[PDB]
Amino acid sequence: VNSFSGYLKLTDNVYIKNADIVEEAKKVKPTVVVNAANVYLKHGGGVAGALNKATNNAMQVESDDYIATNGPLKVGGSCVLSGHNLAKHCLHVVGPNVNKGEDIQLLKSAYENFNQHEVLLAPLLSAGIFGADPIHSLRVCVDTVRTNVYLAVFDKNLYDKLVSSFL
Ligand SMILES: O=C(O)C[C@H](NC(=O)c1ncnc2[nH]ccc12)c1ccncc1
Repeated sequence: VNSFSGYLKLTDNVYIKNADIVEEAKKVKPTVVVNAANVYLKHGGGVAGALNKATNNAMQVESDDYIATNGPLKVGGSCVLSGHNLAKHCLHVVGPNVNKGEDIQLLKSAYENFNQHEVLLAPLLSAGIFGADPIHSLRVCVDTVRTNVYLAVFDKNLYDKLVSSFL
């Protein structure tokens, strides 16, 4: 049993809700919130910009120290950092940016990072400003993630479309 409320169960392990991930995180305080990161951990917009804003920029300060020490992430890769006031941990995951020419096959690799955590609150990877097809992202999620994932879809129109077209 956990504190996630109002989700539709899609499969044994995937749950979906029309919600702002920032508001879900503040309410639930999950063990792991997933950030839709870029390789530089520059949290400017979308999920990342909004999460960072909700930490009063502490996420960005921590991230800049991480990059100064370790260099950029790989597309399809991840790192675990603090969840600040939003979660115990933040799993920063880099999905491919279709607007950067990045290989959509890396979306599966990106979702594989979720399997290192028993339960996660997450956005739809590579959706929104990353330019990928969100219907495809949900399918890859369902076919890749085996741990328990609670997906927060911001746009109600998209949520309704993802549910109604789900096989
Ligand atoms: O979930 C979607 O609808 C895709 C994408 N989502 C996000 O950017 C997104 N998803 C979940 N919590 C969020 N909080 C702030 C942004 C954010 C989108 C948000 C709006 N307008 C267009 C796309």
